[PDB]
Amino acid sequence: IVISRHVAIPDGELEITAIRASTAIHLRFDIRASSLPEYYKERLLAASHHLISSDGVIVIKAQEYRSQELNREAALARLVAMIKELTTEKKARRPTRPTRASKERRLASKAQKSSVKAMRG
Amino acid sequence: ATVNQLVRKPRARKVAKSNVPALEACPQKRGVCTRVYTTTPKKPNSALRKVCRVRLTNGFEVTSYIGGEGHNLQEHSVILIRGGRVKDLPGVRYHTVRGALDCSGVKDRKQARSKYGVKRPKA
RNA sequence: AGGAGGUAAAAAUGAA
RNA sequence: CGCUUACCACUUUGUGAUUCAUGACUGGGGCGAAGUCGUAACAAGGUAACCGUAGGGGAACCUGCGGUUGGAUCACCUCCU
RNA sequence: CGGCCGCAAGGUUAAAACUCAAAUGAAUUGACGGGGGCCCGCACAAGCGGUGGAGCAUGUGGUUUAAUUCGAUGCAACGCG
RNA sequence: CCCGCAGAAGAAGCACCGGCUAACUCCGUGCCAGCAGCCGCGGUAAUACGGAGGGUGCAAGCGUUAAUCGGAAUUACUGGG
RNA sequence: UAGCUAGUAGGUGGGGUAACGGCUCACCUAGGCGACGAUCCCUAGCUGGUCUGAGAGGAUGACCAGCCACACUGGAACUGA
Repeated sequence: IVISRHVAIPDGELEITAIRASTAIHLRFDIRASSLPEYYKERLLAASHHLISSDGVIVIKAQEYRSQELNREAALARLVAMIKELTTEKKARRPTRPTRASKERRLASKAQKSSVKAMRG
Repeated sequence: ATVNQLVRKPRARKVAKSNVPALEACPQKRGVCTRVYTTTPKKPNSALRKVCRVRLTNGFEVTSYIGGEGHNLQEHSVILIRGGRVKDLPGVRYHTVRGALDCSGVKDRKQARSKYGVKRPKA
């Protein structure tokens, strides 16, 4: 399988097409809806990135290297580092607003309300 | 007390620190405003107030609060900045002038329009 | 009334 | 008139002094929310706390030495002139 | 940061940026304490009989459906209305 | 400067109204949008948010921002610990 | 910012200018300045006054007036009262 961090990409979901421009020129593709856990295929389909196709088959070409071992390896480096580029939607945003701490601060608002009945004639 | 020491070393004077470090005595400054985003105020209150970072002509890069019900601010949009903090947002000490050069007035404002720079409808 | 020894056991949190 | 001498601005060089900007990376601090673990302090806070100092540890902090009180606690039971 | 001293750990003199509208002191009424004192109570002790182990009735939570109506839902709701 | 002609004809806005601080109701949105010099306001009866009407103040100016002194006996010589 | 200066402290003589003087030379003397702050670094035109303030003070020195300094940067001289 293609090694990634958590979804880990089960190989068989990669389209590596070898062409000439030598068989070393690979035009690698990757499917955007490959079982990726809900929000993952959400951030991999849509992108404000480069090398991103509108059909979710991301376009990368393996040139500049004559050795076929390296072309396969360099394309992998431009996938995991690329997947980090798409998992970084504003570095840390979901952004998850807690729902129970909100009732705590609202209680504190009423706590100040109870003490705001001071001084007056 | 010791007035003898007073003639050796005089009475001091505190540092007149200003709450608005925009520039020395400049009522307003021109900013090229970058990063128009939003944030949450501090603990006792809650909202998603619109804010924006800015860069003055002198070189300072501070934040500015965009008041009003809606805004026309975009990525660059050169604006004008005045003093005054909001107390709810931790880290902002500048109000943006609603109505100046690149900032339009708030939509449909009848009461209090000088502030928010809305033109009086003669029609 | 002065004065001498002496008798006590593990156990968090409620969210800044 | 021309020639020649000293003083000199500027320039070049070497050479340090000082300060302003800038710097991959890194340190500690403030602020914001309180999600992770823990629960140190306030009652004797469940091992009294704190100060100085050294060591140790994921964290509050723990331990040794000396000091201070900004510490609590003298309740009952067998006994004698 | 710099100066000075120190073998070293550091010591001494000594800022600002930034951020908050509070921090703090004594004392007062209560509250609470794995603080103390006096006193009470099927609180426990000394004893009797039950639940939870079985079947069934009833109520609630949950679940399925077109409905499985609403409220109550630590003690002080759950054969309650 | 003075006189005459002449139709009231050509000429009023701006901030604020919870308290500090003179001055109120209603509608809409419901810790959302937003308000704010200080404390704070808002979870479907908001006098504080937006609108409407009325009102308070000043007035061809009215408000925000910036700066100075005073209030500040918060550098106290006058006048502190 | 703790020591600073070596025509630098002074004397004699020559020279020099409208005029006194290390203003400038030769020789000799070894002093001068400094904690009531010398030197160093930073900031700044000064005053009459302006504004505030009960006053003492504090901020400030644009406009009117007086003084000083500069004329693109720096150096020198001439002409001339």
